[PDB]
Amino acid sequence: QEQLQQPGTELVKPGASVRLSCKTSGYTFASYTLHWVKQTPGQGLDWIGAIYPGNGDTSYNQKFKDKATLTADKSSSTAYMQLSNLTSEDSAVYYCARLDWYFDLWGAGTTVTVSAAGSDIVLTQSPTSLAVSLGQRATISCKASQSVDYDGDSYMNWYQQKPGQPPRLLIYAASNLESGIPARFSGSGSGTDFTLNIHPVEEEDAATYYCQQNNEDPRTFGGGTKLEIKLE
Ligand SMILES: [Cl-]
Ligand SMILES: [Cl-]
Ligand SMILES: [Cl-]
Ligand SMILES: [Cl-]
Ligand SMILES: [Cl-]
Ligand SMILES: [Cl-]
Ligand code: NA
Ligand code: NA
Repeated sequence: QEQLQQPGTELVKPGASVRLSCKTSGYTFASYTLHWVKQTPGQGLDWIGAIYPGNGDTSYNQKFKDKATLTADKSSSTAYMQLSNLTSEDSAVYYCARLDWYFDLWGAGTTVTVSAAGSDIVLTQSPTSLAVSLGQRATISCKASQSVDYDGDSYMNWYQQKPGQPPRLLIYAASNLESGIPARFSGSGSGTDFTLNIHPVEEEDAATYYCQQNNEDPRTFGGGTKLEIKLE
């Protein structure tokens, strides 16, 4: 099967550099763009940049242009991201992924822990945490600072990350369930306003949910909503 394999942890000093690896298998490495994404508790997910492995071409979010360097090694089907001049603000989890919905694939992420004891579109999620009883409804809003529609399609997806598991696509283009996603999930919305609904909620639905837009560069994500089960 198709896999993106990333090391679990890197424990690193301020001021050093670290190289993160993403070993791919199961498909032709050279033919699909790979993207790197930073996750933190307060800021949700941040798109770092992308590489086309076939030729090594790269694109970077302006905010990461000095911090990250993406490379690819066709001989080992492995992509790498170097993070330079590490600071405490680099502590985070970093994922490699195929982000276009039709090819959705995520690595499990590398935690980078920097340790020393001593006009982008903004997406706002509401609420940012909620507890819902088994059998009841969860409803989560995502609102964009500008329209994410083109030609009557909404270039917005929802992602789910269950505890201990990689993120995965949940709904694409506002209202379409990804293959294998249960019927109790539904998405609505257009323009700047989108809503995820889950009913009836089951235990397996405890997760962090993120919206994402890909109408304009850079791709951006909401800060995440953590759904837990309200024990009765
Ligand atoms: Cl290849
Ligand atoms: Cl660039
Ligand atoms: Cl809120
Ligand atoms: Cl439109
Ligand atoms: Cl269901
Ligand atoms: Cl948010
Ligand atoms: Na390969
Ligand atoms: Na609100």
